[PDB]
Amino acid sequence: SRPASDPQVVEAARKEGRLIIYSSTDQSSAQALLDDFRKLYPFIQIEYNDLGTQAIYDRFVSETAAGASSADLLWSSAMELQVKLASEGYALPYDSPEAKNWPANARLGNLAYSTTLEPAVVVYNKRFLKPEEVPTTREGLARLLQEPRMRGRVATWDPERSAVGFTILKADYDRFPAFQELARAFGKAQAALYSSTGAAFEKVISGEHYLAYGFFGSYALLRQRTVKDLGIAYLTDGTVAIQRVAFINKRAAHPNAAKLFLDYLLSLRGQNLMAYTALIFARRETVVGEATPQALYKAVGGKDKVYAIPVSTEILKNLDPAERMRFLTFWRQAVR
Ligand SMILES: [Cl-]
Ligand SMILES: [Cl-]
Repeated sequence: SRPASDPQVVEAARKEGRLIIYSSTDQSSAQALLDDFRKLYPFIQIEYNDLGTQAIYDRFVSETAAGASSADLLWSSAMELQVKLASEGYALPYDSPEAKNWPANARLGNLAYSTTLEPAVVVYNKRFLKPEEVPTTREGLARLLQEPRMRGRVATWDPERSAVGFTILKADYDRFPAFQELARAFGKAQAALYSSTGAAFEKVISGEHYLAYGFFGSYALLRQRTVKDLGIAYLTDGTVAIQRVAFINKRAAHPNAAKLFLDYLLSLRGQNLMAYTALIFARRETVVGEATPQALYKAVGGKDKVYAIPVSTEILKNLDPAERMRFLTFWRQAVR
């Protein structure tokens, strides 16, 4: 199909000829979307900057303050940082014609948009834990992590080095009382903390760890295609879902190419390519593939077991110094 971008926006984007992206989306997961968008619009050269969530924020703020060349479009899983920027004058207002039935809590008016509904899952190495050994609750994982064999065998986020690690563990702490028991079991099991999914997965795949808690189901699905021993367990007591936020740089040199790429990401075409080929868990329900809301809800035991973090100015509460203090004081003491 063809994203419903205005023909004037397509022509203005052809005159630009170039799109600069700053994204936290691993290029391995983004590549089929970049390739399909280039098929749709062969007259746009894409520069894809695969970067950490905190680095995207710091670099965009710096380059903007210097009056320097920056990104046309920012795409990041660190929801609070994206909502902060889009609510402080960094976002180009644009009403996507592909976002007409987005819920109000999946967009910041016309400033920024949900592009995904991506669960925080458990991944494990089947050579070391069989599917039957891997509990699907915070209470059951706390019990497994009491076992001597699990000491040194757990990976999770470092929320002090990954801004999305903070997004995901902060939401878990806020919504699930059992997260506290689980965090103390991270301490008991001497959990190693990582600033990226890839660094935690590498250790699970080698067997250095048996289990990783809280990383993107999107990355796990795609890694499974080439790594037979990767298992995925979905939490049935409650699953945190992030929504990768996209917004256009207010000072983009190529605003129209950015509009085309945003509309593509939100379109049936982009969302189906996410669900079927990229194996990024799509935001849209009307999709076919393995990485769908329907597949997520079936695995966790209903939509009511998913807490989707909203794309809302309300989530900036998580950046309040007292709220960061409460979470990080509890966290640091539990996991050491
Ligand atoms: Cl790391
Ligand atoms: Cl939702």
